[PDB]
Amino acid sequence: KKMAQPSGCVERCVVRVCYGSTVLNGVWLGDTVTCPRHVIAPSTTVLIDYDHAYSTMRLHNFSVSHNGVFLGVVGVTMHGSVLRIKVSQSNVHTPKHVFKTLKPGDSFNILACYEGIASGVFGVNLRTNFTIKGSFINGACGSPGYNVRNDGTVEFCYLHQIELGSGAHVGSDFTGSVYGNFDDQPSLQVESANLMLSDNVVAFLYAALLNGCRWWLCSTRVNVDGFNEWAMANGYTSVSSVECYSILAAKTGVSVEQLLASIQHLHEGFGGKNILGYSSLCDEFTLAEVVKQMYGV
Amino acid sequence: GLKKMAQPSGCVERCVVRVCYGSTVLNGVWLGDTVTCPRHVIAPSTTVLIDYDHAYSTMRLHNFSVSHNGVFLGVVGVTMHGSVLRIKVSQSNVHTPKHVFKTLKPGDSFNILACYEGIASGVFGVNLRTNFTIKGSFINGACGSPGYNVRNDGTVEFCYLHQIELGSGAHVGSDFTGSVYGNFDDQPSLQVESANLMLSDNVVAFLYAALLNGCRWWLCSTRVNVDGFNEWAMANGYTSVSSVECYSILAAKTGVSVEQLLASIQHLHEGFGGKNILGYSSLCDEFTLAEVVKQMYGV
Ligand SMILES: COc1cccc2[nH]c(C(=O)N[C@@H](CC(C)C)C(=O)N[C@@H](C[C@@H]3CCNC3=O)C(=O)COP(=O)(O)O)cc12
Ligand SMILES: COc1cccc2[nH]c(C(=O)N[C@@H](CC(C)C)C(=O)N[C@@H](C[C@@H]3CCNC3=O)C(=O)COP(=O)(O)O)cc12
Repeated sequence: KKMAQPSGCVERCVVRVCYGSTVLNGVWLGDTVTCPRHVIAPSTTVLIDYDHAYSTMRLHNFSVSHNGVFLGVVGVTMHGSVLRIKVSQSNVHTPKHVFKTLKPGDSFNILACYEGIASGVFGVNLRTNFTIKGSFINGACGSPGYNVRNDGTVEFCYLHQIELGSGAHVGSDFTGSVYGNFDDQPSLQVESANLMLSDNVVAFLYAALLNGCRWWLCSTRVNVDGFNEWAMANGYTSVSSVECYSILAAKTGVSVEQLLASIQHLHEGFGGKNILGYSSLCDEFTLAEVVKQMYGV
Repeated sequence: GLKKMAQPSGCVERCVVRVCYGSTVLNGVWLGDTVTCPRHVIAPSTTVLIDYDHAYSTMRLHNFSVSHNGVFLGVVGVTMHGSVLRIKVSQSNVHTPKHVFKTLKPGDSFNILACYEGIASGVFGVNLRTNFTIKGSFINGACGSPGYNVRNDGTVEFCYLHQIELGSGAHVGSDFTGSVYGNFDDQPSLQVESANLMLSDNVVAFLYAALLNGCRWWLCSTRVNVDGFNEWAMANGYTSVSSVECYSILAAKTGVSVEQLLASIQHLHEGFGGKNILGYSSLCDEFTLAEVVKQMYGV
């Protein structure tokens, strides 16, 4: 089961940012509100010149609010695709936090927001083309993505920015870099084709083994350099490392190399059969996710 | 694009507590000066059918331990109501949200806050199936994890407390009155659920989603009426369709009637024959109408 980590710590950090007639979400940490620079753009169909929109900017055009309650804007700086809006009071519900840049294969959580209010929470994976499969409509921009580490530290890593012509979603980190360097402009960009995250598929077959599902298991083995060479030719990523699968291979007796071979055979399809109710290989769950949901670690 | 989501969990996170009796531990929900929790926590360690009326009579308050975020609460009294206990504590939860208690019906969607030792670790949306079970993810210690919904007015509906995992892996809970959904027992025995029925109302919503995303290779021009479909749905593992007109918002945007979609379900019954609908290779009943219209239009 795909899960999101709980969002209360992040809910208190989501504000409403208004510039003229355009509204989106921002993230209030200390006395800074970070939001997509789309909010200062003019209503036009052309490509936006953001340097010019920044220069002709009026601080009194801003309206930043938390649950119907208005914060005073002190200043605004521009960093890549985001704005840093300094305000006259710090957020007293600021959680202990860091900023981290996601890597393809990472999982995290979206808190989907509209006019500064959370409406929904779900776990996503950052894909190898640096997009996610989320759900957003108009207004969602600035919805944050986060992870909660074991110590309680929240990692802020995503601010929603665009939905591509394909439907895949794209945002930036809090430095202002867009993931995959997509343009926060109204132009059709076509993302490159998604690879299966071989690490997640391996986690899922181990999950299959712990659930007593073994009809698919190959007796034979293929090693890492062999698998990765085959991966580059078949819409799959390289496998990370065998040692980091230790806790799942200990509990199962089945080495990673055995599942790599099983991925080559089952690549051709199942033949009407299931594997945990799925009819194709599952890209969806990482190893950490598999491990926390069967063992609580 | 349909993504199974949970409603925000923050207001529920402040009501979760650790409830301990002797050495046994589970979770509960603290509202006002009451903590509700499964009565299993006062069971004795004995592999036979628990005598809950006797274990209640031998119960001793000082054996209870109830804490929020490590901060312990004093128990003042305990009463048993079906399969849950109501524990009175000597201070009120200041973060008690406006709330009611609702019993779910088959087909209802709601949200689980998966909890262990009084700390939330995960949140997800679920649908109550026709066999009064849910497909969730829980390990030992999760008992008492709450199920909830948030109404448009901001009222949290508390509706579920996790009790048991059946041999098949499906999950059963109780509501806050103490009733177990499906009249399952909260005993370490072997009970077997009935076969699950595909939720026809959600398959209709799902097929509407597919049309609004431009996936319509499956679409039937044939119409079958509600009566005809309900009769067919019996013999093939689907529920009846409740109504038609609640989809009118979608019928208008696609030009397709509900009767075409029910003919399409009979036509799509076996499988898709290689093709897919929104990447799904068989019919999908995860999303309700309300989910589809909200995620796609914000209503
Ligand atoms: C020719 O043009 C295109 C061609 C092909 C693909 C394209 N894609 C985009 C795009 O995505 N454009 C951003 C605006 C840019 C300037 C950042 C946007 O629309 N973001 C939404 C979130 C979206 C709303 C629907 N689902 C979401 O995820 C906001 O939330 C904020 O914009 P608004 O709130 O509507 O003002 C334009 C475009
Ligand atoms: C032994 O005969 C059986 C035969 C076949 C299937 C069976 N299933 C159950 C059952 O489910 N038993 C309840 C206890 C009582 C109410 C009977 C239980 O195990 N609940 C777990 C959650 C469960 C645990 C794993 N996944 C979950 O969802 C907690 O909530 C924490 O319980 P503990 O921490 O271990 O005290 C007994 C049984």
